[PDB]
Amino acid sequence: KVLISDSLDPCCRKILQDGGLQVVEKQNLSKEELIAELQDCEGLIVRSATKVTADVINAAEKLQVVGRAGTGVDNVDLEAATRKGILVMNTPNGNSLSAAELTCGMIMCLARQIPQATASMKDGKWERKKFMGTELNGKTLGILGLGRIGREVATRMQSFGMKTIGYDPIISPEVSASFGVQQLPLEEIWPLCDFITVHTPLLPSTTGLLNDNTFAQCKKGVRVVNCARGGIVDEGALLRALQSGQCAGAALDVFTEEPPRDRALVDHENVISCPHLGASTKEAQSRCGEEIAVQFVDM
Amino acid sequence: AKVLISDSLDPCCRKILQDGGLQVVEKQNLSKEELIAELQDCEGLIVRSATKVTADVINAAEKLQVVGRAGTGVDNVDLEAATRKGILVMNTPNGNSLSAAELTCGMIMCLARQIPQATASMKDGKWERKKFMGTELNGKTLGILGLGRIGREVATRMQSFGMKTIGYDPIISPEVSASFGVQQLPLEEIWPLCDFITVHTPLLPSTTGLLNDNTFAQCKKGVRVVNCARGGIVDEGALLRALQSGQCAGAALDVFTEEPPRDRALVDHENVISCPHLGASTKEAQSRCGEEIAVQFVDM
Ligand SMILES: NC(=O)c1ccc[n+]([C@@H]2O[C@H](COP(=O)([O-])OP(=O)(O)OC[C@H]3O[C@@H](n4cnc5c(N)ncnc54)[C@H](O)[C@@H]3O)[C@@H](O)[C@H]2O)c1
Ligand SMILES: NC(=O)c1ccc[n+]([C@@H]2O[C@H](COP(=O)([O-])OP(=O)(O)OC[C@H]3O[C@@H](n4cnc5c(N)ncnc54)[C@H](O)[C@@H]3O)[C@@H](O)[C@H]2O)c1
Repeated sequence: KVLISDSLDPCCRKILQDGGLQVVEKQNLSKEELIAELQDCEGLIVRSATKVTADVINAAEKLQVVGRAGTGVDNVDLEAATRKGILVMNTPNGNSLSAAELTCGMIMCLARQIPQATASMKDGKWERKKFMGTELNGKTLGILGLGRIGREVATRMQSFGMKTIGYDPIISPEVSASFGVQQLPLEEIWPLCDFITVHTPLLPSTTGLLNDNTFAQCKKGVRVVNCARGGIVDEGALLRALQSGQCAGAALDVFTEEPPRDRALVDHENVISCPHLGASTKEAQSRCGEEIAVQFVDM
Repeated sequence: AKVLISDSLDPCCRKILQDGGLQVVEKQNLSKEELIAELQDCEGLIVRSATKVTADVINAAEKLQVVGRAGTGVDNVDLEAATRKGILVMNTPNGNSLSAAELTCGMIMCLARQIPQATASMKDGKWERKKFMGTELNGKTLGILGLGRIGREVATRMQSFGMKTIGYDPIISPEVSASFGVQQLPLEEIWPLCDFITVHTPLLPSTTGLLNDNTFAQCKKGVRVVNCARGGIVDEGALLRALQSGQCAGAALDVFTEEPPRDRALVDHENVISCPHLGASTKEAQSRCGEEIAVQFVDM
């Protein structure tokens, strides 16, 4: 028995039922209502609106698995789940293309300053000289993290003629070569790159992966994209690089603190940003419905 | 041997001219008055967009034989007045194509994810997630009108995103277009299929208002439109009315029937993103156009 408590694609319920599970769909429930529905349930599927708090988890006696049809666990008390022996699942594949597409958009925006040009036009200005940009053809793109999103960015930007190099400690040079990315050690990467984009998880080993030492090994006027997680690019180092001109531009979808209380990066003229929109598409939201229902049916 | 450069060009342009054995004067920004005086002893003028080579100027410039534009088209040159006085006109139809294609693709992505709007919101100190829901390009259909230099480069880039690419061009066979992945159909069958449409034609009487009230009404509700070609191909009044009703969900404009535009309604619309005619505005394209036009002059 599974409860679906948020508004999901009807393609989730079907698969569950084909797997041999009983389903109940229903949203916008109160705490009390939610706990009552769960009384006979070993499975719950949410997206963002349903708040799977310690209080709900502790009152739901038969529950063994909670699925979120998104990335992260923002609306789930992961710790209370673990005290109770409940497994928490996510959908590591459903968001990949939306995030890769944003990344590529960010790259193009940094080459040509579209978002600053738009702001200028809307202020009534006509600023030709100011927004002289860069042609991507023949430029080198460094891709750090060559998993699901990394390789999708690579084949897209190869169609603009960009040379794609990268680094990933787990993906073989043979696998990367099949999507046209030549692997090298980090220290050989930095000096080659006109653009660098990051697609790694956030771990102790990736916290400040770009920092003051790595920025000094980059080409003068490098442009940087972070559509992964806040913290992979050290934010103080990035502002220093933007102040000196070592970094000519940055695009940020994510921040160490969200919303970010320090505004100096966001306010810089050469920085473009979004409020963590990498998974913010109808299509990504729906693939996630399928992805999580299918894991539950395998379970 | 004397040639004036009257607009701001890549410094490779004069260099080469000088290597050819010509004297050069770079004096961008000049009144009708100042320009005619500079030309008095010149047989060559190279412009970009700001200098207006009018019938007036041409008729006062006694010793001129050749005018070069470091761009496409001849928008700031009176070609009928040059030809009457027997003057040949030069332009650079190749140097800019990839920069224009790249901007076009940037514009498509910006419209799908509202990147310029989201940046403005962030810089206004807000965190507005809910509000910036977007569209994934994969599996969407892109209409491409004009399948020459730029149209075909746009096609191959956007095919890498999984967009289905359809289009129309009166000169390119359906066999040729199919070899770069574009399926040619009559215009009337294109309009209803498209999630995005982008134009890449010259401005001609047949392309003036190629999108208009009648064609917008045959489009899918919520179509998104890009004009990185010339102002006027998309009828501006028809566009604003399509944005107002929701028939068009979004537009991106790099060019205007008047530049800079005095009517601000399109530019001010929340679902419109725009630039000040930046399609050729990259160091590399300006360097190539500079070279392209100087080389023609040295050959003369
Ligand atoms: N912006 C958004 O809203 C959004 C949406 C989806 C995913 N993401 C994020 O984007 C990132 C990438 O996701 P993915 O699905 O491609 O992940 P993945 O797990 O498929 O691949 C990640 C890769 O990162 C590599 N990596 C780890 N440490 C590294 C290092 N030190 N140097 C180089 N590479 C290293 C791993 O070897 C792995 O191959 C994640 O942080 C994810 O949370 C963000
Ligand atoms: N900065 C900028 O924004 C920028 C820069 C360069 C060029 N441009 C413009 O973009 C446009 C295309 O440039 P190009 O080099 O790609 O031109 P091109 O000559 O290589 O191609 C133009 C194509 O449009 C086609 N065409 C003609 N009539 C048509 C119709 N009625 N419907 C559909 N297609 C039609 C022609 O058959 C031709 O193949 C031009 O208007 C050019 O001036 C803009």
